[PDB]
Parts: sequence; structure tokens; C-alpha cells
Amino acid sequence: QWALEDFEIGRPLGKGKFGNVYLAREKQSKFILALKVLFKAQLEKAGVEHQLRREVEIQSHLRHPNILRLYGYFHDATRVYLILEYAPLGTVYRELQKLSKFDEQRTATYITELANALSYCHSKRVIHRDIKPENLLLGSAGELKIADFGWSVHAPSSRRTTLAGTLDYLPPEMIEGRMHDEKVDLWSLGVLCYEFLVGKPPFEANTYQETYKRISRVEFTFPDFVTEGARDLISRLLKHNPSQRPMLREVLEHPWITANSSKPS
Ligand SMILES: Nc1ncnc2c1ncn2[C@@H]1O[C@H](COP(=O)(O)OP(=O)(O)O)[C@@H](O)[C@H]1O
Ligand SMILES: Nc1ccc(Oc2c(Cl)cccc2Cl)nc1
Ligand SMILES: [Mg+2]
Ligand SMILES: [Mg+2]
Repeated sequence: QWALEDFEIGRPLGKGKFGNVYLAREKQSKFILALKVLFKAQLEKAGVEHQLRREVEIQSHLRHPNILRLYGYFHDATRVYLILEYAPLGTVYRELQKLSKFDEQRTATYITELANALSYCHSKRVIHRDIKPENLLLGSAGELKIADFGWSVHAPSSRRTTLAGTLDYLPPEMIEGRMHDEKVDLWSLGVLCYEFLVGKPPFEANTYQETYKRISRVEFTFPDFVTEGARDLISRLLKHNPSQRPMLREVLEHPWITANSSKPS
């Protein structure tokens, strides 16, 4: 069906490990979208073909206002192309770099939108496993959309692929290579809530080896300006034992969230 000839390519939107993402326009309809380009030789070398297939299959069948759409894919003997919904306001990562920290109202609102999206995912027993600011995109009204389903799966699970980059958002059961489930995304939700209010993630460190130590021991502390409501929520999410982490309805109904979020559930 689709081929490269059907599109006019424009400015680079971002880079990922394999991904190289461009603004693009389809010729007949003038429809604006994003084209995520992957090199076959790099996919083969890294052995991550199965991850790419999962990304396409999982993300294409989901339909939620806070989840980025994937429309289709094609390929041409050097490259694979994913056709994505274009997010015009960029990444949460970029916004955090601009502002250093978010206020309580911005944070609670982002957390509500995240929890909504994740509730829809978990209702299909889909877990994302790579929630972090570079994978959260902003639509035209400034609303948050989860993206980058390359690491997503169905639960329960072990891990089959090597851990590539940052440990900063992963829970203990994941970094210790044990069995995991839905609750991994709740831990990441706690890391995010902290990073939004403080400007850095709670277990950050100079080396892999010590970051590992701080995560498995759950060693984090709060600066003075973090209020009591935020501390209560974050402390509940960042529990070593997964089963003690709250349900998503409990997050969406937490008093600090309901007091500060400017969106409903
Ligand atoms: N649909 C999109 N709209 C706008 N920018 C995007 C879009 N998709 C990706 N980007 C930009 O490109 C980056 C990498 O895309 P991503 O799908 O996360 O690739 P990877 O799997 O390599 O991490 C994102 O962090 C973002 O900066
Ligand atoms: N269903 C599906 C979705 C994506 C996909 O990517 C490719 C392609 Cl086109 C070629 C080689 C390897 C991979 Cl992983 N192949 C099938
Ligand atoms: Mg990414
Ligand atoms: Mg990826």
C-alpha cells in the first residue's frame, strides 16, 4: 500500500536509539503526520525485530484521547516506517527543561491524564514499561499523550531483551530481572510525579551501579518545598513490594490530585 513516494518529508522532530522521526505530509490528501524511520541493519544487529512488531500491534488497536495513534507501517529494503499521529507541542521532557520544575496544578493534571491512559491500557492487560518524559507528547490543547510502545507487552512477564539506557524509571523487580506485572507502571508513575515537582528523578546518581543500589533499597528523600499531600501520594507509589502499590482509581481519587488537577476522570 503506502510507500515513501506518497509523502513529502520535512523537519526532524526527534531522535531515538533506532528511531529518527520526521514531520511529513501525504501528497493527495495534504494530511500532516509524523514518520518514524528505523534502519533494518540496526534492528537486525540489535535483535529487536520482535519489539517493533509488538509496538505496531499493541499501539494500533488502542483508542484513547491520551494515547498517541499509530495508523500503519511500510518498508523498503533498508528501512521500516511507522505512520504516527503528529504531536504539535513536543515532549514533556522539553517542557521540563524549559521550566526546571512544574507547579502542583500542572503536575496533578499531567498525573490525571497519565492515570486515565494507563487505566485504559491495563484494562486490556497491556503494560507499557517505558514511561518517562521523552515518551510523553503534547497535543494541540496541551493535553498529555503516552507514546513509544516499543517495550510494551501483555502481563505477566519476564524480560527477554537487554536493558539499554537509563535505570531511572524502572522498579526493583524489573532491574533485578524478576517476574513483573501491571504494577511496574505504577512505580514509574511515582518516579514521574517526583521528577515533575523536584526537577530530577528520586534515585538519580552518577553511576549505574549505585543507581541500582538506590532503586533496590528505595532510598529517596524530599526537599522542603514538597507539600504533605504530594509526599503521601509519592510514598504510596514507591513501595518495594508491588502488591502494596495503589490501584489507579486510588490515584485518581487521592485528595491531593482532586484538589489540584484541572481535569476529571
Ligand atoms: N508523533 C510525534 N510527534 C512529535 N514528535 C515526536 C513524535 N514521535 C516522536 N517524536 C520525537 O522523537 C523522539 C523519539 O521517538 P520515539 O518513538 O520515542 O523513538 P525511540 O523508540 O527511538 O525512543 C521523541 O522523544 C520525540 O522527541
Ligand atoms: N506486522 C509487522 C509490523 C512491523 C514489521 O516490521 C518489520 C519489517 Cl516491515 C521488516 C523486517 C522486520 C520488521 Cl520487525 N513487520 C511486521
Ligand atoms: Mg522513546
Ligand atoms: Mg523504542
